[PDB]
Amino acid sequence: SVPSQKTYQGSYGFRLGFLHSGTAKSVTCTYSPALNKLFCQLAKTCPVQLWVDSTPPPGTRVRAMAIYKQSQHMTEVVRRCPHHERCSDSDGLAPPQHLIRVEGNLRAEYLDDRNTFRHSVVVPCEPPEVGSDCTTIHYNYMCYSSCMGGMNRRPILTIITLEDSSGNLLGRDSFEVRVCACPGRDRRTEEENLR
Ligand SMILES: [Zn+2]
Repeated sequence: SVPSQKTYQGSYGFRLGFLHSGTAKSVTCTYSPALNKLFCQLAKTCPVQLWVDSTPPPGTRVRAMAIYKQSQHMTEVVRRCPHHERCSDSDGLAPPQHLIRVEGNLRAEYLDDRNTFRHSVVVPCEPPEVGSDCTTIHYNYMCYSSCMGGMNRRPILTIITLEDSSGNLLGRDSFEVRVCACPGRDRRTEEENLR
């Protein structure tokens, strides 16, 4: 009924990494370590790094799924709102109902779970380019946290799972996400509230 969100590095020492983009009002995507929360604009590139201590087997994949953060909403499938699922902004691969898309990866697969009805996007786990120490996936969130009839101001978490070729768990990490008009200002505000 509810996907696990327990951090698990697993045998390969799997964990996420985020850039340090700052909080200028112009920033389009910014991550707060103190809040473990990514703030981003609608449909803008969200670079998420994948780090491992050892190389996982050929066929390993990386899946992203969103769930509501509040327990009383956790059984509800996170999906795009009645407006955005109908705006015909398809990239040719992602179903119009899916909140999370992967940018620039023709091998991305989108799943509508036949039992839970939850949405997810999965890609092959690739090694870093020569000269790099990690691999980066570029995600896009396709609705604002405030969209009526959809997330409707409810906070969500994105769960990233490292899986084997059968879909079995190898590792897991997660972070809260707020899709908003001014990520820099909102990150500053929430960090101040926390302080
Ligand atoms: Zn929307």
